[PDB]
Amino acid sequence: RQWALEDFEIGRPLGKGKFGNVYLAREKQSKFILALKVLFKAQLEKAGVEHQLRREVEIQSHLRHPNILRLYGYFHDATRVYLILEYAPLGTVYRELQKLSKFDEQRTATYITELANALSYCHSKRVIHRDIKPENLLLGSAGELKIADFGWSVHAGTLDYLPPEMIEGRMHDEKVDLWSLGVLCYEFLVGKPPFEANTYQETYKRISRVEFTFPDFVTEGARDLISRLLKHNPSQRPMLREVLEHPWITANSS
Ligand SMILES: Cc1nn(C)cc1-c1nc2ncc(Cl)c(-c3cnn(Cc4cccc(C(=O)N(C)C)c4)c3)c2[nH]1
Repeated sequence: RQWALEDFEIGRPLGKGKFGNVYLAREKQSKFILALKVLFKAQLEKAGVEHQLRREVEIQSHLRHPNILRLYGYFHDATRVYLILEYAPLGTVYRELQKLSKFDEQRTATYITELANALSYCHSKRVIHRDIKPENLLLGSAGELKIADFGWSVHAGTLDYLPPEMIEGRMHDEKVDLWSLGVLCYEFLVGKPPFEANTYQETYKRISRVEFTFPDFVTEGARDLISRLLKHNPSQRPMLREVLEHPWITANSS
């Protein structure tokens, strides 16, 4: 059922990027609180990523999971294109990560579990999120994890979370999310991605050679899970099912 900008009351700016802007909004007749992401058609055409917005809508609208930010629908003004998303009251994991510096093993493995379930769901529907970052992770009213962005998501730039196979241009499958999950787990425990550098060029070879080191405070149980996930060879990477069954995850999930 088609919408309009006159059906909403726009509020606080939730986040701000170059693509567009995200605001808090409320539907006038139902008083429903939702996030209203605004996209401008002029840099949507200039970047020629009409596919992704079409794929973000097409994929995220039918995907339905407690750990996936729901897409309610969309519409477009004469000028810009407006997206109607679920509102996540407790904000991003990103800022939650820069305020706490790092996460403890319980909060970490809990996030990994919530992500695995959401990924085990997505994968069994032949969907690859590929772009798993903390900036795409939001928090629900109970503090649960919610995957948000699908603006690079398909069926089978910024490098820090991208696997060797993807950055070198090779054909990539649903195993690229297993790499991202490992990179994410690491960053949750340390506060910084395993392969971060000061240059795109250096980072590229950190990923390709798989060169990461553990600080001393990282437990052996975690070092094992991350090492299994960050294997250069996509076939050596565990299934999401054995990740859930991992001793460290099990002894430290909620
Ligand atoms: C933030 C925030 N604080 N509080 C109390 C609630 C929110 C919040 N609820 C949200 N619900 C849905 C969405 Cl799509 C968003 C949202 C908007 N931009 N973004 C992307 C983004 C990426 C990187 C940084 C930021 C940002 O502005 N901060 C402050 C972390 C944002 C996500 C949501 N953001």
